[PDB]
Order: sequence, then structure tokens, then C-alpha cells
Amino acid sequence: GRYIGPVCRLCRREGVKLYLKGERCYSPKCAMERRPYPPGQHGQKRARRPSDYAVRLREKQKLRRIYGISERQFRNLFEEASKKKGVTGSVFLGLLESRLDNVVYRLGFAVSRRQARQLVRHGHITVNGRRVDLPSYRVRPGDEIAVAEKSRNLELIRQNLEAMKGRKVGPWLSLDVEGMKGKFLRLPDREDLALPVNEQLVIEFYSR
Amino acid sequence: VKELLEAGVHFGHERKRWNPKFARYIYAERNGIHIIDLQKTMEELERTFRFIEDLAMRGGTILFVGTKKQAQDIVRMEAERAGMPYVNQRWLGGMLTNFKTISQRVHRLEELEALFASPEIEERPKKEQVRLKHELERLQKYLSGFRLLKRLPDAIFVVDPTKEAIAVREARKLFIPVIALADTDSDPDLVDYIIPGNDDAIRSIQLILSRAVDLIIQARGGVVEPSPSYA
Amino acid sequence: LTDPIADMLTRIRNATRVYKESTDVPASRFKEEILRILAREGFIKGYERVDVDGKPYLRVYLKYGPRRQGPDPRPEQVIHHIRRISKPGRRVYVGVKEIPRVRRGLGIAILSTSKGVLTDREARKLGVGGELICEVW
Amino acid sequence: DFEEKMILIRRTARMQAGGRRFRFGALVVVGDRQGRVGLGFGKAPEVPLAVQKAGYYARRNMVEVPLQNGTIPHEIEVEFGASKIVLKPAAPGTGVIAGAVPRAILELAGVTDILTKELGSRNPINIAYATMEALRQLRTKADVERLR
RNA sequence: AGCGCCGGCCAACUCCGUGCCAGCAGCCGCGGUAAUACGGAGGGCGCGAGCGUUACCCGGAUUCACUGGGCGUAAAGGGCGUGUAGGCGGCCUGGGGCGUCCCAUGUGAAAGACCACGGCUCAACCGUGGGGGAGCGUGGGAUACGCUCAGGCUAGACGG
RNA sequence: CUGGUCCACCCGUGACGCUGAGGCGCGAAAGCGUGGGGAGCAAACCGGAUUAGAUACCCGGGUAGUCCACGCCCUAAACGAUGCGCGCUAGGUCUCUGGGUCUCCUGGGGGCCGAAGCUAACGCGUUAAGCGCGCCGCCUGGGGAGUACGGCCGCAAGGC
Ligand code: SF4
Ligand SMILES: [Mg+2]
Ligand SMILES: [Mg+2]
Ligand SMILES: [Mg+2]
Ligand SMILES: [Mg+2]
Ligand SMILES: [Mg+2]
Ligand SMILES: [Mg+2]
Ligand SMILES: [Mg+2]
Ligand SMILES: [Mg+2]
Ligand SMILES: [Mg+2]
Ligand SMILES: [Mg+2]
Ligand SMILES: [Mg+2]
Ligand SMILES: [Mg+2]
Ligand SMILES: [Mg+2]
Ligand SMILES: [Mg+2]
Ligand SMILES: [Mg+2]
Ligand SMILES: [Mg+2]
Ligand SMILES: [Mg+2]
Ligand SMILES: [Mg+2]
Ligand SMILES: [Mg+2]
Ligand SMILES: [Mg+2]
Ligand SMILES: [Mg+2]
Ligand SMILES: [Mg+2]
Ligand SMILES: [Mg+2]
Ligand SMILES: [Mg+2]
Ligand SMILES: [Mg+2]
Ligand SMILES: [Mg+2]
Ligand SMILES: [Mg+2]
Ligand SMILES: [Mg+2]
Ligand SMILES: [Mg+2]
Ligand SMILES: [Mg+2]
Ligand SMILES: [Mg+2]
Ligand SMILES: [Mg+2]
Ligand SMILES: [Mg+2]
Ligand SMILES: [Mg+2]
Ligand SMILES: [Mg+2]
Ligand SMILES: [Mg+2]
Ligand SMILES: [Mg+2]
Ligand SMILES: [Mg+2]
Ligand SMILES: [Mg+2]
Ligand SMILES: [Mg+2]
Ligand SMILES: [Mg+2]
Ligand SMILES: [Mg+2]
Ligand SMILES: [Mg+2]
Ligand SMILES: [Mg+2]
Ligand SMILES: [Mg+2]
Ligand SMILES: [Mg+2]
Ligand SMILES: [Mg+2]
Ligand SMILES: [Mg+2]
Ligand SMILES: [Mg+2]
Ligand SMILES: [Mg+2]
Ligand SMILES: [Mg+2]
Ligand SMILES: [Mg+2]
Ligand SMILES: [Mg+2]
Ligand SMILES: [Mg+2]
Ligand SMILES: [Mg+2]
Ligand SMILES: [Mg+2]
Ligand SMILES: [Mg+2]
Ligand SMILES: [Mg+2]
Ligand SMILES: [Mg+2]
Ligand SMILES: [Mg+2]
Ligand SMILES: [Mg+2]
Ligand SMILES: [Mg+2]
Ligand SMILES: [Mg+2]
Ligand SMILES: [Mg+2]
Ligand SMILES: [Mg+2]
Ligand SMILES: [Mg+2]
Ligand SMILES: [Mg+2]
Ligand SMILES: [Mg+2]
Ligand SMILES: [Mg+2]
Ligand SMILES: [Mg+2]
Ligand SMILES: [Mg+2]
Ligand SMILES: [Mg+2]
Ligand SMILES: [Mg+2]
Ligand SMILES: [Mg+2]
Ligand SMILES: [Mg+2]
Ligand SMILES: [Mg+2]
Ligand SMILES: [Mg+2]
Ligand SMILES: [Mg+2]
Ligand SMILES: [Mg+2]
Ligand SMILES: [Mg+2]
Ligand SMILES: [Mg+2]
Ligand SMILES: [Mg+2]
Ligand SMILES: [Mg+2]
Ligand SMILES: [Mg+2]
Ligand SMILES: [Mg+2]
Ligand SMILES: [Mg+2]
Ligand SMILES: [Mg+2]
Ligand SMILES: [Mg+2]
Repeated sequence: GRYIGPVCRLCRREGVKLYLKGERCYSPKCAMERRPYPPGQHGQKRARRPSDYAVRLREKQKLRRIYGISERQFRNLFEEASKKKGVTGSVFLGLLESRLDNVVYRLGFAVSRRQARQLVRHGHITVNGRRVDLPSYRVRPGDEIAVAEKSRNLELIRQNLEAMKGRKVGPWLSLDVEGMKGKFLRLPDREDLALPVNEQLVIEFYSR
Repeated sequence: VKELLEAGVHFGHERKRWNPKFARYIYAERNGIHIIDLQKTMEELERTFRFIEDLAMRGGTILFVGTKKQAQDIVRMEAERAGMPYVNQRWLGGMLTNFKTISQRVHRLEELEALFASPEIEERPKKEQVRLKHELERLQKYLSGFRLLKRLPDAIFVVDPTKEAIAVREARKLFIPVIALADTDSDPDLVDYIIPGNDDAIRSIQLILSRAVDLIIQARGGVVEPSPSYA
Repeated sequence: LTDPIADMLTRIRNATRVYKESTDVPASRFKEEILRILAREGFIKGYERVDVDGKPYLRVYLKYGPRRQGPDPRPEQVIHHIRRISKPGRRVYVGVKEIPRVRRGLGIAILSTSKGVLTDREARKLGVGGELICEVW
Repeated sequence: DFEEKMILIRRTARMQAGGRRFRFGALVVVGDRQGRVGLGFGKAPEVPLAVQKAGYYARRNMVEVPLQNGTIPHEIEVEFGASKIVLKPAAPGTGVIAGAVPRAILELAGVTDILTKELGSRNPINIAYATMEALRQLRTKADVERLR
């Protein structure tokens, strides 16, 4: 399945802060705050010029590792976006963001997507009433993404939902806290989200 | 200022050693010699001098170029009248394209003006006095007219565009406009403002260049009557 | 002389390239039509039916751009590019739907249709195809 | 100031008694990403000098490319020696589809969506020159009717 | 939780062992006592219930080039004429309308493919609806070009 | 005895044209067959030198052959290593050979230098390797190999 391993080393390699844990990501116990250099024996040696290929690989891995998604599903989504009408970059990011485990995280149901996945998977989430335990479900405009009322009395979701009381949620989303439910308003612009990612470089990678 | 009996002095020359591009500026070949359509010479001077005058009263330099023996002195004469730079002797490659570097050699001339202006130590060895003198003399031969030029010219005036191919190419490479006296053996298209006439007889050179200066001097304040010339 | 049309296009190409005022091509009704288009689209100043040593010709008046600065002062051509498509060796015919767009519209395709010699624009308006004579830009 | 990209840096040799002696050459493109690009090939006895020298010529030799919504106005093909470059207008979602050499030059020129193809000799220098002289031959609807 | 890889192409570097041996290898190439190229280790890169290998097809190969190549010296002009078939053919006018162009029309099964919606918790998969096309049959139309039949011409060619 | 070709006149014919797979003819030298001829030269061959050796280079000899007729052979650095035809795109200069009105002009050849353009470069450039059209021949990495096999041709050699 998913990467399921050490996650700080990912940000370290990627040279940027990816927020893959939630809480510690903002603490001084964050690794990017302590050691902002690539993992392993050679982290502190001086980098030589990355090749063009090198550059585009990394930009793609960044985007990937953000969502904890397989290269397979990633590539499929990309391939969908390329043949899909309009502009590939936006559509790709849009489709990425429409993943259930992702929406569950963007709505603050969880601190990380990893946790969001386990939430979705363990059926603690529903879509328009119906239970959906598939992280890959494509949420469409007008969908109600709620906590399972049979799971609403869960510590973790509470502490997380407590943290969301008036906390802003992207323009494309709306959260009704206390009711433990949210809605998907429309598919997000590249503009409407500020990923540390030039998604053109991803296009260029898959055109090789 | 242009006159009309330039017929009295040149109407062209040279047997079929021509450049076909110069066809439109030829009347016929009578003596087995390409004779220039003097009406074309007139019409051209009208266009050409118009450029000269406008450039004069806006106060910008014209670099006069002549090196062939016949136009040698006659350009030092009339360009001095205008107080404008010339090159009379050897055209040094990169006088425009490598300007700042050649200009590094007037400073030497400049610094030799001052040092030999006395004394600042004549207590320099015997063998050196002779040397640096020979240097200044040398430098004087070539940079005499070019020294006035303290920054890239606004246009250049050439007596023979063929003979002075390099100069034409330098200025052109710098988008600096080119005005030229040119006879049948020159390439018209390379010249921005043409004087289609004999470039060999000193008489023609005299008429065209002196009268060119009369445009220059008249348009930047005051005028004057005749200028030194050999019969 | 196997292709009068290609000879004409070539007579022009050779002349423009050395900046002739005009050039003469042996005359024919079908050539006039092509020139008719060529002038009305501004590739040439125009033409006139003249006679050379007793023979009907077409004098084609060439047009260029302004003199240029720099090392090469020769002016840009108005006709950069002209070449035959359909040839005696291989006739090329398109239907209205297969008519090409020369240089994204910046150029023209000349075709002989059953409504006469037309540009690609014209042919498309009238809704007919024909033999693709040549392309100009 | 403009942006700089080094495309090519190569070491070349000359032979003498006692051995080869080297010299370096640098291809550098220069641009503002708004329609101005330049190309220079700089050579010198050490790399950084050559690179700088390449920068100089790149600014001296420039070209104005007539961008339109981030693409070029018309299809263009140009041969430089045995090297041939093919350039084709492309819509918004496309991207710059080109090899490293013509990409860099187009990219810094402010081209965002284009189709390209290298044909014939793919010598980086000759392909870079060819791309330039292709951009240099791009005209606009304006230019066209103005001429004619 | 595994598999491949970390000399360059090509993303990932160090220690030891070895010492033109053992071995690696897709191409270029690695190994002769300080090997990022062999063998292990640590570390790293890439994928993940898969990962790699062999085989084969298309691609990159405008490297059979219709789109889209060439032949002085790189591979490439027949040793040279003559001429059969064939391919190709000057200026003007008319008939026909063969090629060619246009319109109408029949045919182009279903599945698949593409756009949309919908059903299996999603997907794969599957259902429902939508849009075509060349090609050929038929009917009507156009005549510039090519063809054909007819009549003129002299600029090609031939003859005096 | 006989072919090609150029010019001037612009008199006749009226597109009668271009190319050309096959076919046919011609095709340097060497070689072959039958017969002549044989001075000089000269494969093979013999000898002398040279040289470490010298089945060579040099020297002294020397037979086919070299020559003629007829019949074969059909190759080549058979080269401009550049197919033929037509149209178009600066000129300068030497030359051969026609016609002018004889300065010079204009045809047709043969060279050289060069406009634009071409070219990887060298170079080409109105005798194109430039810009175009037509038709033919040909190339598709080096060796194996112009080999083998088959077929066709040849007296053979051996050719395609
Ligand atoms: S802590 Fe710092 S490093 Fe570890 S995941 Fe959160 S952001 Fe990346
Ligand atoms: Mg975040
Ligand atoms: Mg980059
Ligand atoms: Mg798209
Ligand atoms: Mg935001
Ligand atoms: Mg972020
Ligand atoms: Mg692809
Ligand atoms: Mg002169
Ligand atoms: Mg075609
Ligand atoms: Mg090249
Ligand atoms: Mg080429
Ligand atoms: Mg467009
Ligand atoms: Mg190649
Ligand atoms: Mg290569
Ligand atoms: Mg422009
Ligand atoms: Mg691998
Ligand atoms: Mg190494
Ligand atoms: Mg790879
Ligand atoms: Mg690497
Ligand atoms: Mg051992
Ligand atoms: Mg291995
Ligand atoms: Mg060692
Ligand atoms: Mg060791
Ligand atoms: Mg390896
Ligand atoms: Mg190893
Ligand atoms: Mg799977
Ligand atoms: Mg393949
Ligand atoms: Mg292919
Ligand atoms: Mg082809
Ligand atoms: Mg080839
Ligand atoms: Mg050929
Ligand atoms: Mg060869
Ligand atoms: Mg031949
Ligand atoms: Mg023939
Ligand atoms: Mg025939
Ligand atoms: Mg026929
Ligand atoms: Mg015809
Ligand atoms: Mg007819
Ligand atoms: Mg008719
Ligand atoms: Mg018909
Ligand atoms: Mg149909
Ligand atoms: Mg169907
Ligand atoms: Mg559904
Ligand atoms: Mg379709
Ligand atoms: Mg029909
Ligand atoms: Mg007839
Ligand atoms: Mg005739
Ligand atoms: Mg005759
Ligand atoms: Mg007659
Ligand atoms: Mg008659
Ligand atoms: Mg034959
Ligand atoms: Mg023979
Ligand atoms: Mg013989
Ligand atoms: Mg013999
Ligand atoms: Mg015998
Ligand atoms: Mg015999
Ligand atoms: Mg016998
Ligand atoms: Mg005998
Ligand atoms: Mg004898
Ligand atoms: Mg002997
Ligand atoms: Mg002996
Ligand atoms: Mg012995
Ligand atoms: Mg002997
Ligand atoms: Mg002997
Ligand atoms: Mg003898
Ligand atoms: Mg014998
Ligand atoms: Mg015998
Ligand atoms: Mg014998
Ligand atoms: Mg015989
Ligand atoms: Mg033969
Ligand atoms: Mg010879
Ligand atoms: Mg010949
Ligand atoms: Mg040959
Ligand atoms: Mg042939
Ligand atoms: Mg005579
Ligand atoms: Mg003569
Ligand atoms: Mg001649
Ligand atoms: Mg030459
Ligand atoms: Mg040239
Ligand atoms: Mg060519
Ligand atoms: Mg001519
Ligand atoms: Mg000539
Ligand atoms: Mg000839
Ligand atoms: Mg060639
Ligand atoms: Mg081979
Ligand atoms: Mg054989
Ligand atoms: Mg043989
Ligand atoms: Mg056999
Ligand atoms: Mg042969």
C-alpha cells in the first residue's frame, strides 16, 4: 500500500517543509527546523548542480509525497488530467484534492492525511449519509462529508474538531463544526491553493 | 549651396571595372568610360546634404575618412575647418568596433603631450628621449585626427567606400550612418547617403567635401568663404 | 517547359531574391488569375500584359520592405515563401474540409476550383475545394 | 536585469609539443521572460570567465519575440547547417515541449506553450543558433499586412 | 514487505575486501594494492504485493523519408548512345464532364473508442444517451485545373 | 565515302515534345580464336647488380603481345568520382569558332575569378553543386563480398 514509513526524511530530502504529521510540524521539534538538510551520511556535504531530470523528479516527488499517494494512482490521475479537457496542471491538482482522505484532512477531521486515511478506511467518515471507507473516492461538488454518528463520540475527532471551531477552511470548502459535518463547494484553482509546487515541472517530467 | 557645374569638375570615370549595383547611377559609357548621371548626383546631394545639415545643427560629430593618396590632405583640410575628426593615414581596424581600446592610445598621446611639455624630469636617460619622441611622432601620424573623437560618431563621411571597406563595415556594424562619395566601382547598397561621383580626381573631392563643410559650418553658427585648395 | 505555373512562381522567387523592380513571365489566362490573387492580396504591386519581341507576356511588379539598418541593409521580402504543391508528377486535390491554413492565416493557399482560382479563405467561404496550386507568404 | 541559463559548457583541446592545452566554451541564453532573449557563445581559458563572456554577447545579440498569450504567432521551421528546428503554436494547457537546448531559449523568451522538434543534426550549438534565427523570423498579423 | 538500482546516459556515496584475479556489462566502458563501475557493509535513490530479467511489437529511427531523406569528395549517376512500353508535356477557343470540387441521399451491425450522466461503498468493470467519419451505391449541381473530342496559333521541336 | 555541329535568313510544317524499365548498337587497355606481320619495346623467363636478403626497383638479354584483317571478350580512377531536358537568377577576364555596322556588339564552345544563393566543410556559382518542373538510374553502418548459390552470357579468361 502507501509509503507507511519514516516521514521527516521526506521533507529533508525535498528541501521544503511538507506538513505530514500535523502537530509536531509546527513545533521546534520539527526536523526541518533542526536539520534542514537531506537524510543519511551525506546530508551535510555540498550539493552539486541538480540535472534538469533531477529537478523535475523532485518537484514530482514533492507533490506525490504530500498526498501519501502511490506513484501508480498518481500517474493515473495525471493521465486522466492530461486527456481531460482544459489545462492539465489545474485539473491534476483538482483531482488530487478531490480524494476523500484528502478532503477529510482539509476539513480538519484529522491532523494529517495519514490519519485522515485511517479515518476514512475505518469507516468513521460518510459521504452524503452513506459510509465510504475508500480513500480514493472522488468527492464531487455538493457532497456532505460527515463524521459517522456512530463514531462521533471519538476522542480524536473531537479534539480535532474542537480545533476547528472558527478556523478558516479553503474557499472551496465549508465546515459546520459541532454538527461534525462539512461540504465540498467546488474544485480548487491552482491559485486557490498554495502548494510548494511548480506543477508545470510535473507536466514536463511525464512528457519525457 | 550645391551648385550645378560639377560637370566642370569630374562627371565620373573608370572603364568596365564597375559594380553592377551602380547601374542606376550611370548615364552611358562614352569614352569606354562609365559616366555618371549628374542629375542623379544632384538629386542625391539634395537628400544627402539634408542629412548632413540636420546633423550639424543638432551638434554631433562626423568622422571623415580618406586614405588614398589623392584625398589624403584634402580631408585633413576641410575636416579641420569643421573642427571635426578625420582619419587621413591608416585606418586602424576597430577604430569604431574596438573604440575604447584604440582610445586608450590617445591617452598615451595625451600623456606624451604633457610629459614632453617639459620638464617633469628630462633626467630620463638619453636613449629614452629619442624613443618617446619617435613614439609621439608616430602616434601623431595616425591619431592626429582621431583624437578629436572622444566618443562614437553620429555618422561617417567616406571618400572611397570600396577603398575604405573596413570603415564602412565597422560603422555599419554599429548602426552608425554612412555617407560617401562613390564612383562606379563602389557598392551603393552599403552606403546610406550617396554622392555618386568621381572619387579619384582631387578636384571632385575638393568640390564635394569643401562644399560639405560649408553645410556643416553654416548650420552650427556663422558662415565663411573660400577654403584652402591646390589647383 | 513542363510546368508553366511552377516556372512562374520560380521566375518570381528568383527575381525578388535579387530585388528586381519587375520580371517577365510568358503569359497565360490561368497565370493572370494567380497574379490577380497575388496582387489583390498584396504580394505584388500588380502586373500588365506586355509584349516581348512579339510575344505575349506578363510583367510582374515586385514589392519589398523598407531598407534596414545594420550590416545587411537588404529589405525583408513581402513574398518570403512561394512553392508549388500540385505538380505534373503528383496532382494534389483537397475537398473544402481539407483546405490548409498557411502560416496560421499569415499566408495564403491558392487553389483552382470549379468557381475559379481562389484563396483558402475564399474557397472556404464559397464552400468548395479544388486543386491546391501553391502557397505564398 | 535579465535571467541567465548556461546551456552548454565544453572543454576543447589543441595539440602542442609536450601535450594538449585546453580552452572552455559556454553557451548562455539570456532573457526577461517577457519577449526578449539573446544567445552568446563565450570561450576562455577557464570556465567562469567563458561563462561571463558568454553573458556579454548574449546581451549584445538579442531578439524580440512576438508572444501571444504565451505562444508564438505562426509555425516556423529553420535550418542552420544540418540542424533543423521545428516550432509550432500551442494552446494554454500545453507547456513547452522541447529538448533542453531549445527549451531554455524559448522558456527565457516568455514562451509558455509550444510544440517543437529537432531534426537533422542535433549539435547543441547549431540547434541553439537555429532556434534563435527562427524566433527572429516570427511575424505578426500586424507585420504581415504592414509589409503588404 | 519485498524487489531493483546508486560510474555517465540516469535519481541515488561512503568504508572495507579484492588487486587485469574474482567478477560487472544495455552502449561507452570498469578491474594491474586509496575501485563512487567487482564482492559485502552502512547509507541513499526508485517502485511496492510486487520488483526485476528474458522474448517479441510500435516508438524514439526524417535510419525506406506520402507527410518527411539523399547520391562531386561521406553509402549513392547507369561507361555512352539509340530507342519500346510507361511517366510527363506549349498558347487560344468550344463540346463533353473522365479525374477533381459541392449538395442531397442510402450504406457504414453490435461491442470497443471519444464526451455526458448513472449503477456496483470507489475503481476496474458495467448500464443509458449523444456526435461524427472516411469508403462505396444513387440522384442533382460546378467546369478553373488535369483528361478527352473538335478547331485555330507559333514562342518548343523539326524542315528549307 | 560518311556522321555530328554552329551561324546568318526568319522561308515551310504546326506541339510533330522531354525522358526512357526492357531491347538494340557502340564501348580504352589487357585478353581470346583463325590467318598474316614483327623494326622498336616488352609481361613471363634468363643473367648482372643492389641489398641482411631482393622471386623487385636499376642494368644486359628475352617470348607472348604491342601492328593488320575478320570474329570474340564488354571491363576500368569507362572521372567532371557530377544522368538527360527545359525555364529562371550580377558581373569581370582569357580563349576557340561563326554572323554584324568589325569601337564593339551578338550566337555556339572551351577555361579562370567571382553577384545572390548553396555547402558539413572543402568548394560550387549562366559549362551550378543556385532556384524550379519532368523522367530515368542509384544509396540505406563497416567487414564477410562483388563472394556463394541459381540463372543468363563467353572458346576461355571471366562478365552481368
Ligand atoms: S516535522 Fe518538520 S519534517 Fe517531520 S514532517 Fe512535519 S514538517 Fe516534515
Ligand atoms: Mg499544509
Ligand atoms: Mg530548469
Ligand atoms: Mg488538454
Ligand atoms: Mg488557502
Ligand atoms: Mg502546503
Ligand atoms: Mg510520450
Ligand atoms: Mg575609385
Ligand atoms: Mg506535396
Ligand atoms: Mg548543423
Ligand atoms: Mg541540408
Ligand atoms: Mg495560434
Ligand atoms: Mg543526423
Ligand atoms: Mg549524437
Ligand atoms: Mg517582430
Ligand atoms: Mg531499477
Ligand atoms: Mg570512478
Ligand atoms: Mg531512468
Ligand atoms: Mg546522479
Ligand atoms: Mg582473489
Ligand atoms: Mg550488479
Ligand atoms: Mg591503485
Ligand atoms: Mg581499497
Ligand atoms: Mg552501476
Ligand atoms: Mg559496489
Ligand atoms: Mg495494486
Ligand atoms: Mg524499435
Ligand atoms: Mg518511420
Ligand atoms: Mg520524399
Ligand atoms: Mg541521409
Ligand atoms: Mg540528381
Ligand atoms: Mg566512394
Ligand atoms: Mg557519367
Ligand atoms: Mg532519348
Ligand atoms: Mg512515347
Ligand atoms: Mg498524355
Ligand atoms: Mg496542359
Ligand atoms: Mg476542354
Ligand atoms: Mg469545356
Ligand atoms: Mg467529371
Ligand atoms: Mg456517406
Ligand atoms: Mg459502431
Ligand atoms: Mg456511481
Ligand atoms: Mg475522429
Ligand atoms: Mg455522385
Ligand atoms: Mg490541337
Ligand atoms: Mg522556333
Ligand atoms: Mg531550324
Ligand atoms: Mg516562317
Ligand atoms: Mg499556317
Ligand atoms: Mg537499356
Ligand atoms: Mg573493347
Ligand atoms: Mg588490344
Ligand atoms: Mg592483346
Ligand atoms: Mg593465344
Ligand atoms: Mg591475337
Ligand atoms: Mg588454341
Ligand atoms: Mg599469331
Ligand atoms: Mg622479333
Ligand atoms: Mg632476374
Ligand atoms: Mg644476387
Ligand atoms: Mg636468399
Ligand atoms: Mg633481376
Ligand atoms: Mg629489362
Ligand atoms: Mg631490350
Ligand atoms: Mg605466353
Ligand atoms: Mg598465342
Ligand atoms: Mg595465353
Ligand atoms: Mg579487332
Ligand atoms: Mg554495360
Ligand atoms: Mg581526364
Ligand atoms: Mg562530360
Ligand atoms: Mg562509377
Ligand atoms: Mg538516365
Ligand atoms: Mg568575325
Ligand atoms: Mg565572338
Ligand atoms: Mg562563354
Ligand atoms: Mg570558381
Ligand atoms: Mg557570397
Ligand atoms: Mg538542396
Ligand atoms: Mg542572366
Ligand atoms: Mg560568366
Ligand atoms: Mg556546356
Ligand atoms: Mg552537392
Ligand atoms: Mg555491409
Ligand atoms: Mg562474379
Ligand atoms: Mg570483377
Ligand atoms: Mg555460377
Ligand atoms: Mg557494373
